[PDB]
Amino acid sequence: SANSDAVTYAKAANTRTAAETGDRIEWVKLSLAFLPLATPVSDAKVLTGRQKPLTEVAIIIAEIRSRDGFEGVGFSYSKRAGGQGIYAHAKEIADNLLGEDPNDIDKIYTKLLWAGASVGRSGMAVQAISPIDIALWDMKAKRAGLPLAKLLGAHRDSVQCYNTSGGFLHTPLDQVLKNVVISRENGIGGIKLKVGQPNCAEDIRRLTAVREALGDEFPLMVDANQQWDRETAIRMGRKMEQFNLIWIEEPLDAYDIEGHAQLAAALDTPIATGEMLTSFREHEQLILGNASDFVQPDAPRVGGISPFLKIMDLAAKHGRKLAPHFAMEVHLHLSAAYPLEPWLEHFEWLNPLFNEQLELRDGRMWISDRHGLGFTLSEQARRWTQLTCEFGKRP
Amino acid sequence: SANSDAVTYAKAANTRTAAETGDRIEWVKLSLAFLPLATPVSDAKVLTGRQKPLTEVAIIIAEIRSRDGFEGVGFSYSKRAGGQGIYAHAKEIADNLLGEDPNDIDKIYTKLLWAGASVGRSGMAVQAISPIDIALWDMKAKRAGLPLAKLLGAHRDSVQCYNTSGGFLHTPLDQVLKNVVISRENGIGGIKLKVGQPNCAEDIRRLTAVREALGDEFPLMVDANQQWDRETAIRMGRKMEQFNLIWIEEPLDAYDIEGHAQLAAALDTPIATGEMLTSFREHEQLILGNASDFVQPDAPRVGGISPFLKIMDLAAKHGRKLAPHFAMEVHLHLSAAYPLEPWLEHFEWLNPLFNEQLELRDGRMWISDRHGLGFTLSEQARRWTQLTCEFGKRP
Repeated sequence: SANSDAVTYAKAANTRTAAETGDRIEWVKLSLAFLPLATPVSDAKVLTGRQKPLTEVAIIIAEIRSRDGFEGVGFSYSKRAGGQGIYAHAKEIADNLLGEDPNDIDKIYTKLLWAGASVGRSGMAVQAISPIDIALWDMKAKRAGLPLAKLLGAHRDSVQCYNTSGGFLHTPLDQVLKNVVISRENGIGGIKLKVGQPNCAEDIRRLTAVREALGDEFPLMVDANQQWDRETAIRMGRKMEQFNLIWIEEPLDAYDIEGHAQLAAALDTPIATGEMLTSFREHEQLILGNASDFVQPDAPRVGGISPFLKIMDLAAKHGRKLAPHFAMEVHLHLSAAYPLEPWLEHFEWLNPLFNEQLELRDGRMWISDRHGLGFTLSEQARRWTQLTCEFGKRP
Repeated sequence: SANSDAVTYAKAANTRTAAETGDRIEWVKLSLAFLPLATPVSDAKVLTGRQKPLTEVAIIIAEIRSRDGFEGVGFSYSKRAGGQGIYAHAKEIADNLLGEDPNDIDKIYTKLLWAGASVGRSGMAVQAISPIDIALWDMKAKRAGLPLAKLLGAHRDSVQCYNTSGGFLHTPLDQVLKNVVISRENGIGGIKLKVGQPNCAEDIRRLTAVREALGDEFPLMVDANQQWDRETAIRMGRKMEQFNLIWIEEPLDAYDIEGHAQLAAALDTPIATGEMLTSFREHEQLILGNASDFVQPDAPRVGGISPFLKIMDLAAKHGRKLAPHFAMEVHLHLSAAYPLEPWLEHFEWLNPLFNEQLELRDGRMWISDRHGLGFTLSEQARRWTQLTCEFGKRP
């Protein structure tokens, strides 16, 4: 019998608890590095005069080590102003990590938010937590002897990949076409072209050329980087319907929810947006407002893997496709865990920071057997480091 | 430089993929056992004539072993009719697990749903997946060398616990009071009394006697098991506001969303419900309808840990508290991972199925250092097994 007329309580033998035997964070190192871009980069934001060409990328790295011998690495970044502040805040809150069980990621994330309650739950402050949150996930996956995608649970072992770095607006059409050949010969699965410049006719000229060279079937997409007004957006949308694009990205201001939704409802061509958003809450508003067919979160920008998972789940509930922005080294794993077929964005920019390179084969990027994020920091990453700080003591 | 005027693609050194190196399921064992209750149990569902007293609990167990030596165990259950069907379906779909990478839990879940697409995505069929899903989570945690709560990430090392076993309607008042003493003496943190019998006067009587014995501060809660109509629910609710109860559980039919929502908005006392729901979708309708202050999902009943997690995330997003039903062996880990302070329900019924027992101290149940669920099947569980089947070959 499993019960009686009264109530009985069992006596435990193994009096040992999870609290007293869990691992502990003992050391943390933060770094602010700058990735130089020899060829200044310009998208529509530059051509409209909203910004200056991009000449470097700030990279904020977090390295964490536990008492029991585990280590995690993660990073966030900034294109243009923002890296100094991300590093500075991370440095001001990092010591809160010491003595914490590294497996209680959300508990730690919350503690970090309270430690910096004055500066919000979105924006730069969460981007300062991103490197740490990502490093903790990297550590847990390694602890389990699994690539991050497998710790989370994968739906696919490789992801469709398209290139963005060879289609910027500072690049002459003849060179853009040369890049398409190089990219395709290397097994790329799609091409994205930057548009949204004042001269609309030119963008059409460039787009028609690319589609012409690629052929009717090869996946092709465009990105306006918020540079069109509503009138121009719909107009260009109608005109582009003919190219059979996988999507039209950021046709309007990143916070113009009704404008995006209106555009997505009027065109059969999918609408994509989200890279500029900096929190789950911001993405939620776009999603509830039916802003786009493709949701494009950026783990470093939204606060790390933890909030990115919540964003993915919400998008999935709304039947939206996922096309994460930049940081393929991290997004490869997240997109592999997405229920619906996703897209991965390629830039060769961060390659020098790591000793390993991802495998691009037949249009898809494959998940290697390496653990966690599957990357180790290179000598160059250290050479490009401008500021660093440490807490605790190396075990 | 990290870029150039054209586009460049690196070359991967390592060529092994997560696909080719991942672990593989090679053996599965399902069991149908019956846990006897020498003392017939009856709540308001029996006193109103809806059901017959409970005399046993069906337990469907799943054991999975991987090629690389990992092992996982999980289970689901049925109180009254339902166990023969859960086991029968689990037996008819289990073979699909062979050759699958055990880490891709959602991927496997989806395959199991397609294998039984004819029988739905809610109800008995997902309860047949439950043992398997739970075993896979048990395995993944063990693979990381962590208790499940730690794999998920915990917000607490122990959970407030209340007893239900000693507050049933077939128990005379004096015996209920004796159980309160026994329970409180064993370190219980709360007491729940079953109410909802035809005689509303006898329920108030018992409730007043229990509050009197416990004192004004001890956590006290009640459960009507859906036996009141809206008229009675509000009247009893007004009358019970004086007892300062932690919550009023299942005052109405489990699917009466507006009815619950109406009671929750009208009363200051929290309203709780959800134990009878059998899927994320069902819980979602109640949550979107603002049905209760406390959400009470049951992992075995909703399809396992995977759907229970999505339910938790939704409830948390809506600012609700969590109080899982039954199966403390599994819910201890899930509630530990909940962001808001939850409650754990205690029954001794399942104690004999496992070799290990949980530690109850100072009103809370503690998470042990044991990995995964932290339980191993006892010899008694084998003695109580009536049916069993196996697939594959033990590694």
